[PDB]
Amino acid sequence: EMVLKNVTENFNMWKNDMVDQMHEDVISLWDQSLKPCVKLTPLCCTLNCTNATASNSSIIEGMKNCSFNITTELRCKREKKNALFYKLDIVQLDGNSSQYRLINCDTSVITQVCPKLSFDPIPIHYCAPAGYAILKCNNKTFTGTGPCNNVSTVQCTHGIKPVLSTQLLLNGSLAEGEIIIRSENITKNVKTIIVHLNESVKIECTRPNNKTRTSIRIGPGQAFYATGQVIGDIREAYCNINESKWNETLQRVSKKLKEYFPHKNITFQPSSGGDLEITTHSFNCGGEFFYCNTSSLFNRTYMANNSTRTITIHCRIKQIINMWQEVGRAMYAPPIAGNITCISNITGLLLTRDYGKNNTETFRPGGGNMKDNWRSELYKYKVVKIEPLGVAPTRCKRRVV
Amino acid sequence: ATASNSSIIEGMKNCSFNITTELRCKREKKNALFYKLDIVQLDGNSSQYR
Amino acid sequence: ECTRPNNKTRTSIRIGPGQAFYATGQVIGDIREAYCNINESKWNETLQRV
Amino acid sequence: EIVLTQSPGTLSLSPGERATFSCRSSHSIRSRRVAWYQHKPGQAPRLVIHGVSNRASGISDRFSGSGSGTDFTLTITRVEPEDFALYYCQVYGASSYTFGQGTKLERK
Amino acid sequence: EIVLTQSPGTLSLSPGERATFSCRSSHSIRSRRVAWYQHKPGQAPRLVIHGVSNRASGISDRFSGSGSGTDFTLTITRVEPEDFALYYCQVYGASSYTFGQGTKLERK
Amino acid sequence: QVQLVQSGAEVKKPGASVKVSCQASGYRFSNFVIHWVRQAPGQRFEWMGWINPYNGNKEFSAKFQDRVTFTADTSANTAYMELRSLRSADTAVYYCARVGPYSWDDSPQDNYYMDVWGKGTTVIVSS
Amino acid sequence: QVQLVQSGAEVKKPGASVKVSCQASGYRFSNFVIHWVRQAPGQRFEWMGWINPYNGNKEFSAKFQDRVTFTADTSANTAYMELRSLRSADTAVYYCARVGPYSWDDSPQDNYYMDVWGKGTTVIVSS
Amino acid sequence: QVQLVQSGAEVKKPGASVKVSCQASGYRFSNFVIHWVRQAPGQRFEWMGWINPYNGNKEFSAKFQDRVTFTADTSANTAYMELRSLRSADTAVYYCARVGPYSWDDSPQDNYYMDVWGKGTTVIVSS
Repeated sequence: EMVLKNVTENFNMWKNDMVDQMHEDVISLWDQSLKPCVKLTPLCCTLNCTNATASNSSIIEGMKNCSFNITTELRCKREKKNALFYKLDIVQLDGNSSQYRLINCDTSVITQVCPKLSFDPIPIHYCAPAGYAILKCNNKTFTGTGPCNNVSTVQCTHGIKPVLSTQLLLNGSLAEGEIIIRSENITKNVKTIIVHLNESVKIECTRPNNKTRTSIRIGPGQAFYATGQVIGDIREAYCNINESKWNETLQRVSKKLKEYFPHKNITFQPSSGGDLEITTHSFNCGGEFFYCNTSSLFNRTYMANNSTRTITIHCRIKQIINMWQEVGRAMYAPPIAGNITCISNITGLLLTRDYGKNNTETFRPGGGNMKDNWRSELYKYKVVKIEPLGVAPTRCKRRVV
Repeated sequence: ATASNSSIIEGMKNCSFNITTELRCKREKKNALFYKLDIVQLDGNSSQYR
Repeated sequence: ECTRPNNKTRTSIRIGPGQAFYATGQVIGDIREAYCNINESKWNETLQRV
Repeated sequence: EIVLTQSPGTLSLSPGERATFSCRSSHSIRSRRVAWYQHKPGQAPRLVIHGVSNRASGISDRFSGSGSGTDFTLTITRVEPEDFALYYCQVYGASSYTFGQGTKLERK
Repeated sequence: EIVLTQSPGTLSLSPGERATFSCRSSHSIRSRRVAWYQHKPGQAPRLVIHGVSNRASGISDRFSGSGSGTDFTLTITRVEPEDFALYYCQVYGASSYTFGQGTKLERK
Repeated sequence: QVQLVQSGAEVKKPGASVKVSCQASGYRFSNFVIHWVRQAPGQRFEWMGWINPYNGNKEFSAKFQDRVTFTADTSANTAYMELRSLRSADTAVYYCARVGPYSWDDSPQDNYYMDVWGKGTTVIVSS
Repeated sequence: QVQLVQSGAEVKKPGASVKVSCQASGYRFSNFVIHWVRQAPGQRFEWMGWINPYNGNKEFSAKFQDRVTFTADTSANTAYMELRSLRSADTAVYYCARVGPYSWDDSPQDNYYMDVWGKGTTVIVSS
Repeated sequence: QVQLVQSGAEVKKPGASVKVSCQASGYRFSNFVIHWVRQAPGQRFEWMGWINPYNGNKEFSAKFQDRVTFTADTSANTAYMELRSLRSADTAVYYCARVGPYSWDDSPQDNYYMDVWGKGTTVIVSS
């Protein structure tokens, strides 16, 4: 880090160029690493199955146990292997009275990550190549666009964590000043609003069911890794948030939001509806990709003019993913043995506002365009080129000979 | 091939073929049509096209 | 100049996952083979010149 | 592809009478992926039931439905003058969309 | 997966007389990859025969085996006191391992 | 309230193409899949396909895939459809539609019933 | 003489893991594939898998693929095994083995009979 | 006129190879596929294969694919063949050939009939 006296500079984090290469690099690494792992195309053929029965239980309604014909060894033996999936990777109709199919496989190739590879994010720094530099805004209340009254430069940005998340910025950074709300500057109605807290609130999560693992061999040197028997007392996954701190958090973000919109009402609301990729708060931890009904956490409504009473949210989990919402491609995630516990720091929200109505705003979560995740943390930075050559007058001169 | 309003067309075969309709299963019949000069034939007790 | 006068409608067959074999379907219109047209007298001068 | 057949083609009722409708299907819909809808000419059509039993938002309690297998039903506890319109059954989802012919509900 | 059954469950013999054991398989072992073994409690178990007829290194000449197809055999020409122990048959090789229930050899 | 507003009525040439738009209000357009549905006079509705404005994923009835194309724009709050190679059978009323919200208790694609429609648009194939 | 020496006896928690070692002598450890074999009280010996220290290739019984893992080290003259998700049925004596030499006249995998064993190790499943 | 001229007669050792050439005239060599045909005394002609000098694509009777090889050169107006691992059954008269010209009405490979041949070459397998 080097701090610069008397420098005023323009940044435009909405148009800043190095988020494009952030997204392009982030997509490519999953693409590059995933390739050698074996594929699930042979299993996509349809299935026959029933209601599952957990140990010492007459029923599990949260489950479906599914029988499938699959090629084994190679092409000249094929067996009626069995496993169980979750309902979200399962659809039913067409063909016959008792048919069942995987959710994405018809439209897209499915791959499971190689089980030894870990999903967990790690800090990555980003450095300019030779002949360039990076600028910051040490300013602690920067809006995001316009000139910046205090600037420093650095070769490499601080470590950033490629956390996959919707509906909540978690395992991220914090603003040093008051809470900052950043939005498109053209019009009152905006594409997305980013609220970035100055104090983190803990989130814990767990999936108490003890999972055990079952394997099926498609390939000649590869294995599909399937989800098998269930063990333990059954519950859904769930997460825990401190209640009173959340009340103060929602009071504070409202208090800042009111400066923009000084009339009396703000209405927060649950998800906008639609498909699951937006309507549930999404993340991953341990080895599986959580989806949470956030609705209970954003039912509050305000008008103008501390380790107890814990709120809990039902949270429900999936194995096949439309990751980065890419056209026609999906990922599969293998199960992990036993229960998994989790902790993380919530840092902000990605919110969206509806078309205005009389004397009432309506704010709810939304957006979820994955570039907003990085735009919420890369707002400080920019990249610029050096031009090392310059010319001037003077009283000097060489000797001619 | 029986073209529209015509009992014949001398330039066209109409061509029926087996194909995997799902990703890797469910063989079924399907039909299209092709130009001759991608098509050949000799064999079988009854004829057979390729 | 050249033209293919017959009207062709398309038919699509799904082999694959996010994929599609593109097939030729029903023929439409008064049927003719494709043909091209050249100026005659200018061509006669062209062959005389070469 | 699944085919549906509705009966009766027309039911004539004055206000205050009970109405019951039926929609057949060529294939057994084990999944309850069913829906019933309403249509008047000159107006955008309107939802009634989805998932066999879950009533649409804002629709009166007079409408209700039931069914299983391949026989699916709709009924009205008492008809009122606004309901005079066409009513339609559907199977939907997973590339299996299809509709019936329709049944006319009209004044006796 | 193959299953093996040994007989007799117990053969009671004093030193000196002759012994014969049999091992019957649920399948037929064309390969001859058959192996018989010995076990005493409190000691590492021990090999006697592999490949139906190839005697193990260093084990006495009294042991000998034969068989083909499904019926596989081990015999002792004259038993001696150290022979009092359990004996098992095995099919092995090419992802097809399975043992027998064991035959007890003990003093009459 | 929820509404979908459509383009004006169309009478177009045989063998030509017809293009239709469907602009929405009352909700976030980028967050609900959209259907397209047609009805000939006195006939059934015939499903055409669906599009997801969030990601642009598509699925058609194979009967129409050679004939129909969709697209949508988040900044316009509008979905577009394209039907090529018109025939006299295409004379019909066309609709655009919306799905209901997915409750976390639901199973996949249970919400794909028609929650809301537009007023429809008349299309006639004539010279 | 040829001998295989094993770890001490184990009593471990239900649901936890048990890890065992098997150190060899009298021969070059890098040059013989190694078995792992279990016997419950009064039951069959049950085969588990094999490992090849010369190239690291492995193969397990599919019954145990999700539960067992092997590894070996040429510098230690020792082979390791690890069994996860321990259940009461695992109460058994465990063994490690060595195959005999391959004569050039032999057919493939004829030698995979156990030539030599260790003294065994007791494993009990208890709190 | 059209003619194909061949190498001299051959008598070659058992187990060795026999190589033959076929030089053409009266037509552009690069614009006609070339065949190879054999006849034993009193027996049928047996197909060997074909070659297209324009590209060098090859197709063999699978009976002979392990035994025969062709090649052609546009600068020599000549086609070569090589038959390896001679046996006594190979004693036969060998021919090269040319196909008829394609015409607009023909389906593919209607013209691969034998339009013109050469005078042939005698090959005998003897010590």
